[PDB]
Amino acid sequence: MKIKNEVMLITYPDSLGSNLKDLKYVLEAHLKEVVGGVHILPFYPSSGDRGFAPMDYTKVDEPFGTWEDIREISNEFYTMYEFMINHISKESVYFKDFIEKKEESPYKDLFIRYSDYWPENRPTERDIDLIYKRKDKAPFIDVTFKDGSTDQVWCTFSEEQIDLDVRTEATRKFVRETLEFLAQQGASIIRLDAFAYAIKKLDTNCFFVEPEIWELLDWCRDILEKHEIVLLPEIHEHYTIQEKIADKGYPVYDFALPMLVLHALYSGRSERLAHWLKACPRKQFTTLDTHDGIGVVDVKDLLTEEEVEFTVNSLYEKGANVKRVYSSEEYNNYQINCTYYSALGNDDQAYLLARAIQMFAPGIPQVYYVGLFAGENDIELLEQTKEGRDINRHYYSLEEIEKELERPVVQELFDLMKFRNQSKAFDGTVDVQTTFDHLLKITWTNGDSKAVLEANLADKTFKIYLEHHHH
Repeated sequence: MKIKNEVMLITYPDSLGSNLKDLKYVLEAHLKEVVGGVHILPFYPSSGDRGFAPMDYTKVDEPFGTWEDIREISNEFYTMYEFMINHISKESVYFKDFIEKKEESPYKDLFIRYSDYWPENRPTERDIDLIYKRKDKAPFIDVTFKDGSTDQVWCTFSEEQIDLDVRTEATRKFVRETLEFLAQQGASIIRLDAFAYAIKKLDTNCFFVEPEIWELLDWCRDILEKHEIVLLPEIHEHYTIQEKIADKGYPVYDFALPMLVLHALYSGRSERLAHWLKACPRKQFTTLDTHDGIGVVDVKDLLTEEEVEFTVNSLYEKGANVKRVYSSEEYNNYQINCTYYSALGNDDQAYLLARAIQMFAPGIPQVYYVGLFAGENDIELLEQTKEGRDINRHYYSLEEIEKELERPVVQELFDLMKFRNQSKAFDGTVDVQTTFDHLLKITWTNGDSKAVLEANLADKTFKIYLEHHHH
């Protein structure tokens, strides 16, 4: 199914019932009106980071179901699957073949060896300090080959995740074939996880390295264009990097909206949110919640330092069942572990207003499954796992879902989503206005049709208006 200008669900393969068969039942039985698309988070066999250390793209991890189950969901909903362009599991056949056969491995060129990458008398202390690091150490792990020789391989994230070398014909063949395989399982979008990390180059920070990153993105886009599949480069960065990707014609994520909407609702102010809604790229995937925590670095310069501090303290002070310790190292964590609904104090009025803003914001709205069901902080699972992120990764039963559908806030959110999916106005052009300091008007116009949101951020009341003029 081709991408449409309709809400996309974000879910785990096993978070809505048990597996992909349950996911398909929940979509067809409850969600046909309210989502046109589904982002299934990585469902390949993985050796860590719940899907983000994949071993093999050519199979569905057996507990979730099969590729056939994914294909049936693709027939009714436009689908987004993940490709990890930056790295693959140490538990992959590809890496295990490299450790065994070394120079005789057909997969040796998929990985970046320290001995091969650094010229003589390098790296210097400066070389290592220049690298944008996500941990305290240089981004390398030791390996021992079968033949007893030793080296280091580039490793950006966890020791489960070995970086691919996108400079080599071997990596290009792996990526090309995987993108072709994913194209053939019905994807309308491919999300490129951590794509900004994929370029390693001497005398650079190895982060969003120009011009090579444009070569890499265009090369992938070229492979998918022939199937009318969209490439979605995923980055959590300053909004100027989103603007630069959008300039090269790609869709981007709006990871700024979540904190801009929290700040607007806590402060009762429309100014910062109206600025972003006017200036943001028109081709984007908007978010309040994702599978991850609420991102604060993403809203840098779109709120002042004091506005960010006020918003983070409002979340902890007004949030429903949220503690500072849940986003500390005690729970394995700048991102805040909190459901969006619990971030607004489980306030139905403020939450619906947040979702109405999201529906009217430039882009395709993405609705994380926990937010779909106005999910509150899962303290039970958080304590069971000690994963801070789990506060916002509740596992719903089919029975639990049937009960969530009876909440007025959930029924009201479904009506909002159906309206955003059905109303021609959203396929037109958008006009943003503010009156005084607390009011926000968003008008979509498409020919004889106009859709309007009038929101008072101070009293959290709002009006939705649709008209068809026939003259």
